[PDB]
Amino acid sequence: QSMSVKGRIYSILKQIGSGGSSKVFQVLNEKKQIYAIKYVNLEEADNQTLDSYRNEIAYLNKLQQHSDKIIRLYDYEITDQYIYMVMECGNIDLNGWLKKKKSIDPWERKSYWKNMLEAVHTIHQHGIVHSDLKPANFLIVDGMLKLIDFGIANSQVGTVNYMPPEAIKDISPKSDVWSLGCILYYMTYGKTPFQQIINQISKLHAIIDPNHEIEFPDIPEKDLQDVLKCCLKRDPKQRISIPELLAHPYVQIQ
Ligand SMILES: COc1cc(OC2CCN(C)CC2)ccc1Nc1ncc2c(n1)n(C1CCCC1)c(=O)n2C
Repeated sequence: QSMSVKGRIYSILKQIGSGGSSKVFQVLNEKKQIYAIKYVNLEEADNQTLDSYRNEIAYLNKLQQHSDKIIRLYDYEITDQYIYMVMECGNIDLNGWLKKKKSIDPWERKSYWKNMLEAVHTIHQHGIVHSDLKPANFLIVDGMLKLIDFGIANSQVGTVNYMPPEAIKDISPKSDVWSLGCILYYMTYGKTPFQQIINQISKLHAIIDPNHEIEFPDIPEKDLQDVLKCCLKRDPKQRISIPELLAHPYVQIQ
């Protein structure tokens, strides 16, 4: 098993993940360094899908310099047939890590929250709203959480547990605040705010219904409780912004 990206030879070790036209592999370069290669098959992609892919690459290549909480893209090879992307290899995705770990450390949680705010803050600064944030979008690379994608290109497929109420009616940087809040709620209470509701139509109804009060059990971290209360406001106008979350005592205290 082997492959070439811009003349540089990579030895395939394992297949990290799979998609529709996409395949992610854990590779090794000529200098025995470990990387992640994303392979995209364009042999079925239409011109709208191709441009969504070119856009996502350009943005990932641009926001590279702006924040270290954005996944490294070292090199890429684009042909009509295929896209090969030499990226940084992570240990695990946040979703996989949270599915494994029974108890999550409060210091780990703060660190992870901080990292998510910086990554999402950086994308917003360039006019990008992910609009679909889930823990699968975040990758752990040495205790550091990194944002995998920006939601531009067409791994927790079809999840409504992190969906904002405004998205269900149909979207601003505030939409990402609701999704991030759901991720933090999961790291706090062990489940997403609407995980108890199995029926998807009933679940969607609950997110958009203000008469359905979101539960906020008492925890030693009062700062943490306020963040969740501030993020999970159904009216985006009544919801806290990313620059404000970065100045919140939970992120800055101590
Ligand atoms: C080998 O290291 C990993 C293991 C891992 O856990 C997998 C969970 C599922 N099983 C079947 C295999 C291990 C998830 C991500 C990584 N690292 C990683 N490092 C870099 C990645 C990247 N993933 N991904 C996808 C996220 C989920 C699947 C692939 C990427 O798109 N890049 C750029």
